[PDB]
Amino acid sequence: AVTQSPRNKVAVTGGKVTLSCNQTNNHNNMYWYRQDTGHGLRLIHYSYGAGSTEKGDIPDGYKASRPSQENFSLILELATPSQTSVYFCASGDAQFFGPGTRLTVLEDLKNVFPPEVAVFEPSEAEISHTQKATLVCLATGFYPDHVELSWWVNGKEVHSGVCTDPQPLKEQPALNDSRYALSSRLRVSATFWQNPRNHFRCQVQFYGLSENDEWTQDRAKPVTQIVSAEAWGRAD
Amino acid sequence: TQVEQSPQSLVVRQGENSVLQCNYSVTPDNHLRWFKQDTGKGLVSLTVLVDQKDKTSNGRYSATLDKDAKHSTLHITATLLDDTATYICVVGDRGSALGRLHFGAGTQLIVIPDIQNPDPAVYQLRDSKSKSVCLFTDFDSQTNVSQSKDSDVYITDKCVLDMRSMDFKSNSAVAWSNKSDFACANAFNNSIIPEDTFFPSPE
Amino acid sequence: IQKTPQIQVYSRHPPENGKPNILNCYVTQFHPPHIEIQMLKNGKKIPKVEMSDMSFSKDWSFYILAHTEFTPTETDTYACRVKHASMAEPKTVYWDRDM
Amino acid sequence: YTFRCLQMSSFANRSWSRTDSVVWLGDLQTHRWSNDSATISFTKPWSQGKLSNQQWEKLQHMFQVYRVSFTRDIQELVKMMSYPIEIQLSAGCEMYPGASESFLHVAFQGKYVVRFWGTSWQTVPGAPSWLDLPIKVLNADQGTSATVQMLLNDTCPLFVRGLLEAGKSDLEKQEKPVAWLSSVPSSAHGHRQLVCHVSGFYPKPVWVMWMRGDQEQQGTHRGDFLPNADETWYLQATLDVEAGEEAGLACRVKHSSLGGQDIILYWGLHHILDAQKMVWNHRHHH
Ligand SMILES: CCCCCCCCCCCCCCCCCCCCCCCCCC(=O)N[C@@H](CO[C@H]1O[C@H](CO)[C@H](O)[C@H](O)[C@H]1O)[C@H](O)[C@H](O)CCCCCCCCCCCCCC
Ligand SMILES: *[C@@H]1O[C@H](CO)[C@@H](O[C@@H]2O[C@H](CO)[C@@H](O)[C@H](O)[C@H]2NC(C)=O)[C@H](O)[C@H]1NC(C)=O
Ligand SMILES: *[C@@H]1O[C@H](CO)[C@@H](O)[C@H](O)[C@H]1NC(C)=O
Ligand SMILES: *[C@@H]1O[C@H](CO)[C@@H](O)[C@H](O)[C@H]1NC(C)=O
Repeated sequence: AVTQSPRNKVAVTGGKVTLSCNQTNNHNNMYWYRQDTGHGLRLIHYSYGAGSTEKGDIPDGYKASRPSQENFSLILELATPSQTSVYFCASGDAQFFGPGTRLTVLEDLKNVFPPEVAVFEPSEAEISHTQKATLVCLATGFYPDHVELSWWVNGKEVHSGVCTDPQPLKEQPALNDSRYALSSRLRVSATFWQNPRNHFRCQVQFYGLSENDEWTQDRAKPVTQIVSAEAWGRAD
Repeated sequence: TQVEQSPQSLVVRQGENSVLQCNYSVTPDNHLRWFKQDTGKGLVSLTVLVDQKDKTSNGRYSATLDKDAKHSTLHITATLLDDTATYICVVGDRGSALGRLHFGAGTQLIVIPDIQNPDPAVYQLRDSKSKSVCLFTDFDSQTNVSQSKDSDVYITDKCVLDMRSMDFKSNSAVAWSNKSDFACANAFNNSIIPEDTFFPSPE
Repeated sequence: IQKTPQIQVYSRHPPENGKPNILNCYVTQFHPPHIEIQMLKNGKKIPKVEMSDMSFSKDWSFYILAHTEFTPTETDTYACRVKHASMAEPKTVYWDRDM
Repeated sequence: YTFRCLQMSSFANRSWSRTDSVVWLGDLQTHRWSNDSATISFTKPWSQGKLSNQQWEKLQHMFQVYRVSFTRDIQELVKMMSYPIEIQLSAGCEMYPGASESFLHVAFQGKYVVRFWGTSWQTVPGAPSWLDLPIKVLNADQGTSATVQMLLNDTCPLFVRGLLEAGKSDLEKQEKPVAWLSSVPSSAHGHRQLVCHVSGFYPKPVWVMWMRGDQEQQGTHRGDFLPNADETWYLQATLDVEAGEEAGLACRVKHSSLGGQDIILYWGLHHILDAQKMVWNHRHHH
């Protein structure tokens, strides 16, 4: 029904950001909310059809546009930290909501970093005691917290026996620009892990800079990328 | 702030019933809608309530409306682990396209798994590439994990692990430290851990 | 459409020179309903003028009633002065008891 | 007896608007409700009819929400149908000796465009086609439709019937007409237009004619019924005669408040004397 692009985005203060909504429902009314903790959805801009656009309750900083029945973009001419949020567009006559877009605006791109990923091998003591073996994944030193983490077994993504924290955690809670870390667990049977033929791979998708982002700094460009760590089974 | 939701966060044993409150002062109040929000995804409608004293049912979902008291409750019968989401109350001020929707900040419902046999233990794990972590695991969800009161030491939150292959479930939390002299034995001694907890010697 | 007002001035009782009376100014058939009505004795405004609430007829056009307490003479003049969007200059209609 | 609630709503731009209304039973004003005001004001001591302090409060609040609601709706309808805007709304019921019938007519920039008929809004024949969509939007509201129907079908007739027994007195009051004569130049060379002023009568029905003893004059013209501030009426009947043919004419006024005793004003003692008390310098004469 309702599609949104992009799903993750990272901006600088003063940059341009377009957020795209699309609907095949053929409704007339399209809306743009933003979600922040302790708030409930808040209307920025809304629309009654092609070529029409309207101010919501909080439209400051945002121009919208409705080229056609189908598409409703929210445009951020001069991005600002305040505009870090999750945005939802909805269609309908009441409503049907898109899967959301997560945007960060940062003072400076200087502190953006990809994650470092590491797999930790199941403890011997755990194998003897429980007949089960837990690998543990660890994504570290990344900024900002836009990461998706998956577990891959023998070249196919698993869901059974997988765990990932609800939240990343600050590597330095006191500092405001702190880097983040996210853990994840995969537990399987000892005998499954004891098989050397089996392959295990932890995959973290990180969202950073894109094609047309100026990077003058020395280190490698922290583009939107995938970082992986991996392990094989063992009889010991 | 016309739509307020209660309680803020709820926690239920997997199998039990949960109750969610909604109080609004929106005028007029044409209808009230309950939405579910799966963390990471968008809102999805569960039910709408229209009449002055309405009561609906969507299978396991059941809701009630009282305009005279400006109040609605959502009940969940036989909660599942799937139900761990945010539940959002929205009130509509007209019966047509011209209306404004009024959103509650939501209720965060955490559905804890039941574990009839725990195996409290803390294991040391070593990195496949040439550094270690501490895994606290198989405790019951009557234990909470405190976050490190130490500068260089990191501790995560409770996470629920479902091996649907055997219908076996367990809770776990990872701690690690940049510091060298970091024993796993004293890693979660920021939390209250069970008397049975298995601390294997690494030496 | 923007309908132009019609003004009507008439007394409540038979006019008797030197006897207390009330002067009615009935304004009708105008659009839009925003209007300004003053009543004048010898070309100057009157301190106390009572207005009725506004209404409209079955033909949708607005009417209103302005009245003031006055005593007529052989020499004294009385008029009703209306400002409204359909007129470039304010209209003035003098009282003519003979009408 | 026709009972009408009359609503005047003005929309100057996006942010400025006001709405004012008044209520008429017959030709008597029963209520007024100004934008400046929170509540509906009575203009008669019996304007509540036979409803109780509770019943009226509920009906009032019902209206109080409406007025706020109607306001935002129209502003939104305008954003949909891409100022200044005037809306006029007339609603009530005409009471028959039974039995009755209802109406809710809406006018836009002075023209009659929409009615509430049956269970919904509809555009009146010959209406503009842009209104189709706003009506489609407005008809999707079951809640308004329900409350509007009760208002028209049950609530309005049951209220008015309350007024007709409560205002038994003020409706059936009688006020005697008072007449006087005068004349003005005709538009025709050497003719005279004669005026018979009739004032301060209630109820409205009245019979004024120029007579020549037997034969009532066929050139007698009846003017418009003009209102007085004190809920009485004013009428003049005029007659054009060639100058010097005024002699022998008489104005005759028949009204229910007198009984059988008419006012017969003759052109010429009584007359002469009253014409002396209304002399003036004739500036300005039209
Ligand atoms: C009406 C006859 C009865 C009279 C008897 C009582 C006599 C007492 C005298 C007191 C003086 C009264 C003052 C005179 C007022 C004029 C009377 C006109 C009557 C108007 C009908 C009132 C509608 C009542 C319903 C209402 O308030 N609707 C509200 C609230 O509705 C919301 O809340 C409700 C509950 O509170 C429901 O939940 C609802 O679903 C939700 O949407 C709703 O918002 C309505 O849409 C408002 C508009 C209604 C009039 C439409 C006008 C025609 C359209 C114009 C088209 C041109 C536009 C193009 C540019
Ligand atoms: C109020 O009276 C009207 C008119 O009798 C009813 O509304 C509809 O009337 C039209 C004809 O104008 C019919 O075609 C519809 O089928 C009627 N509606 C219904 C629901 O049958 C209306 O029902 C009355 N409202 C109430 C609640 O008494
Ligand atoms: C709206 O219009 C009126 C003119 O009747 C004016 O007094 C008011 O200031 C206007 N407001 C805006 C938006 O300019
Ligand atoms: C009319 O009344 C409303 C309050 O009911 C108010 O907000 C609005 O400003 C008023 N318009 C004016 C000033 O005439």
